Amino acid sequence: SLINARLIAFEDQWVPALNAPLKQAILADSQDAQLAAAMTYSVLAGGKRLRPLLTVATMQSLGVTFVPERHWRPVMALELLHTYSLIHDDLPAMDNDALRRGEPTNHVKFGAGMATLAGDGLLTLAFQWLTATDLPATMQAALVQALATAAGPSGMVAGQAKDIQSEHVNLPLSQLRVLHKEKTGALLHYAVQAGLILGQAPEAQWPAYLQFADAFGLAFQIYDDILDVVSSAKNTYPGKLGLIGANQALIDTIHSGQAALQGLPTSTQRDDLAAFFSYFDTER
Amino acid sequence: SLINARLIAFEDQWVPALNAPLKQAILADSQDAQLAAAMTYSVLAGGKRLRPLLTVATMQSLGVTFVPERHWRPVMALELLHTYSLIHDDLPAMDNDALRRGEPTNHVKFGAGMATLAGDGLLTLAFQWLTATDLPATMQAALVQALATAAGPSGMVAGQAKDIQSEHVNLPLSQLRVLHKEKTGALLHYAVQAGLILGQAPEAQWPAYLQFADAFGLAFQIYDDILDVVSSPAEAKNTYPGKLGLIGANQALIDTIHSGQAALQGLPTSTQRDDLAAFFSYFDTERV
Amino acid sequence: SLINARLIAFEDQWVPALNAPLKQAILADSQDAQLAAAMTYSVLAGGKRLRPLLTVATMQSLGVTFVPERHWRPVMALELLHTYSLIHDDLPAMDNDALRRGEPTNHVKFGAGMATLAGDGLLTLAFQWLTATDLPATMQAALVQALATAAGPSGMVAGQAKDIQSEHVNLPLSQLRVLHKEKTGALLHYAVQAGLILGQAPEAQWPAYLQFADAFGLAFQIYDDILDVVSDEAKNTYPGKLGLIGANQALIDTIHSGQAALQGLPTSTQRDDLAAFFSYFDTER
Amino acid sequence: SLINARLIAFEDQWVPALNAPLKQAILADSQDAQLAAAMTYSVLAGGKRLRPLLTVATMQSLGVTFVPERHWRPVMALELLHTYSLIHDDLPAMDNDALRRGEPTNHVKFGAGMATLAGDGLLTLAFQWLTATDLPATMQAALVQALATAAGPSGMVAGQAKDIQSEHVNLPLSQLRVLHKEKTGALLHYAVQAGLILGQAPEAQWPAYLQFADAFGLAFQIYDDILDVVSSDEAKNTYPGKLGLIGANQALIDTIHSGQAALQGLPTSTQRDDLAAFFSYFDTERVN
Repeated sequence: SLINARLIAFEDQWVPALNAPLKQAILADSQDAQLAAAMTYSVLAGGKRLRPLLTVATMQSLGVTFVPERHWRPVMALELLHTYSLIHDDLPAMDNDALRRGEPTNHVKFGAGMATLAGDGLLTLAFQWLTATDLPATMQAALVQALATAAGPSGMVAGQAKDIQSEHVNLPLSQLRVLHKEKTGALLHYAVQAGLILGQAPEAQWPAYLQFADAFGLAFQIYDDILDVVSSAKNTYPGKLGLIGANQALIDTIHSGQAALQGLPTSTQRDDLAAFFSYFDTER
Repeated sequence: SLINARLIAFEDQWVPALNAPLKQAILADSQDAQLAAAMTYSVLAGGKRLRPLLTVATMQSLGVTFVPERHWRPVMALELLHTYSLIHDDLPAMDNDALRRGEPTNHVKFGAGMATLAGDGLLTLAFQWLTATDLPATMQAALVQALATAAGPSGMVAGQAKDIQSEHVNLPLSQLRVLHKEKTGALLHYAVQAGLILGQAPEAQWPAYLQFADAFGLAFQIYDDILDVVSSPAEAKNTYPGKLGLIGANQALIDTIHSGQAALQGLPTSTQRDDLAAFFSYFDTERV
Repeated sequence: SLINARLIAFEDQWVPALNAPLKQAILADSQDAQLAAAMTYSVLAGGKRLRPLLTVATMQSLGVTFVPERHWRPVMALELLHTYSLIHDDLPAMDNDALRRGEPTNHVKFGAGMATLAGDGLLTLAFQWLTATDLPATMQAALVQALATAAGPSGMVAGQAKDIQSEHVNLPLSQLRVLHKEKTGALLHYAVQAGLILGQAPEAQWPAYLQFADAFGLAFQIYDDILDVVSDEAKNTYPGKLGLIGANQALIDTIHSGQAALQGLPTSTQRDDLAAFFSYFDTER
Repeated sequence: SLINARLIAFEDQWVPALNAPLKQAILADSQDAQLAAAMTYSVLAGGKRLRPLLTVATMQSLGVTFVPERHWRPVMALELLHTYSLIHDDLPAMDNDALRRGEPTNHVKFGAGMATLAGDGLLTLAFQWLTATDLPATMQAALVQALATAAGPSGMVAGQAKDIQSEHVNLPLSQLRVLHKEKTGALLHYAVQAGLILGQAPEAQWPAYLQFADAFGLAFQIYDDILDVVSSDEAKNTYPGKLGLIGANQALIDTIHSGQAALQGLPTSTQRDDLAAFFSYFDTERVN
């Protein structure tokens, strides 16, 4: 309740702040009207911004103030890349979804060709945004290297590739873990890592922050699997463990993430990031 | 063919050297066998490597030696990205091509889903490669900013978007110029720009090199347009011959080549700059 | 999972056999055609028969085989009563639902007047069915007393009354627990108790079976709450009071208490028979 | 006709004795305060208690003494059930009556939701009360079977269903008889039958007592119809609506005599004279 209140208050302040410059920035950085419209359509489709929120919360836990002119573009680059991944997932060549959050998918509204390009434009634009501001070049290059590693053919795209190939194969849990670590864990790992980079986290604290990020990313996926199964499915936690076992796995993972945060030296740090586990106390 | 002795020697030295590490590098940087197979299929499909060759020629022309462990990944990032653009161009959602250079396109071999992912993987890996070696961080960030600007929604992707929207439209030449400058011009501009970054070109030399690069990118497209009309494989309304006629298209090519050579003549003469100038000999102005 | 397969097999064998005589029996016991049609419509509306299945499982775990001529009407009396509750719940005067199971509710098809009467008819018929066969009268009277107590103004109806009174109120969890024990717990407690009566359970074993029944009924409600929330109303639910994580922790803890209760039974066959019912929560629905 | 002094004496003894424990018993057996308030309001609305009076009169006519701790709950279960039927009858879904005895109905007072539940509560509680005391289980089971058969979808509920179905239909008398026998006849039959069960009446006496019970149930309905017409659409579906007031009164007179004749099959006693006197509730000069 009180830890829940803290997260909801953080989202209430930051989500509108993060969203506000989006339409203007995407348009500024585009030279085709329709492409800008397609990219903006999907970015502004009411996402919770969990990933850049984790980055901001990490920065704040380290005592580093968010300066909009320096940090907004690099922090939101992650959200552009996350959006591109949804646009491509929905494509006729991929999941072939007509709706998402009860609203037409990008290719329904713009055609599959323009949708593919809108995803390509956002992926590319993410890297321009990482390197667009007055940040030390060391920080800029570290963010680029971390994001590309998370998002690329050893991370997110590898996860998506494994998902396509596993559509008709019941995977064992061990392989499903690797798939999830790539497909969804990597960007959540990066979201916290991006805060460590921008906030210049003391080296000794990196493992605790990243253990937390890994547990949170795992929890996120178990939770997503449970919601998907309950709302309506074999390559899912409930598919492998049953619904009770999947909830136990979610609870255990939450606890392991909370234990990781005890490794941090101050209670204010511990409390700052611990509030994110209350994300799983509500629904979507 | 007008390809001269300098260009062929440069190509003979560089193409095998640029190609040799590719398969192993893509495999090392991948965590899925099929994805890695799909990316590698399209990367190793006999591309002439024009863009990274230009970056190397630019570097040499600045007196800076190519060091594989420092420069190979960053120089070849551009080739990964160029490859992704061909993969996505060929998709059923885009140009729907079954063949490229008489061999099956990526989606034909791997399916449209895997092809889409292969392109996404290559585009992302290009940014990993730019930042993968022990170059100064200022230089790494400059490359990333330049490549993202050249390839994204103000550059290559904007060009492709305009291309989709122009399928059944007869564009005025003024508008075709903007489409070309985005679609093919931007990456060829970047190719030389990356050489200026890696070679730490003095600021006073940037205008001549980039005027050269812009003329080169334009000549590339006009020559491609001419080839589209004068040659048969192993509608054309939005091409230079479509707008100007074949003779007019060839005159535009010849003028553009000369403009590029004149730009380079603004820099001191050297054998390395002669090598860079010899890139114009790719364009046979006697086919028309 | 073998435990999951064991429950599914039980359901696959027993649900069609329990369902088969319903249409004819209700018609035989009615003297109005439209009433008979309204009552049968709701009873035949695809329920999983959880409550009579628990009665059958309980009685047979005690060594008493289900005999259709003796046991079918008294066992299915619980289902008629469960159906009445759904019908009245759906009424315009109550929740006002146009749909259930992706199908029109009784009042949409028959009108709110006939739907109210169909509920009244099913509640009354349940008591006729308890006493309609040749079971020993001691058993008949015990079933009646247990069912009336479970369903009445200290049981299910009291739970429904609390539910109406709590529409726009944030109940403390302690009051929600009472509401649940009444509205859904009591009939699930009865489902097992009816099995004890029909199965002539030794007195020493009543506490373990009824502790199981109480745990199962509580788990059932927490699970139903989770499903509802995941698929102002939401505040008076376990996820509303504890968060979704706390509600799932409570479901797991309650399952474990229920399994622990069963460990007090003297044979593995009894233990295993009833433990399979916790597999109900391992799947979605 | 005059009320018999026997009946006055009987009602004066028994009505307050039957009423006295009601409020405390309903409260004891409930676990929600408003529900308990809703049920008790309707039960204590001043009813004549005709049905449980008949049960007690039947019991005394068999030489069996009413003991409150053994008989009160089972006898009054019938009154609970009768009350539920009035509550549900007055509902918006049903007759939509806002008044009964010139004062608030349950739904007007508590809301249609809580009124519906108070009816459900009283119906269920009736079965708890039949089985709540130290009577032989054979006797308890027989009462439950008889009550549920009288009250359910072949009895009272079937009659209520036919009634709401007959709202704007001019029924023939032959069909009106069926509706009556279900809607009001069945509980009045059961009222005497419960006395036969509780009093362990020998089997040879059942026909005379149940013929009396059926005539009594019929006379009750004819008289209620007469009362409806003689003081202040639906008045169409009444005895005087079908037969006129004289014809209805002839039906009443003949039915009273039929019931008295039925009892005359049994040995004469003061207690049977008390039971027979129940017909003097019906004033055969009310039409005049």
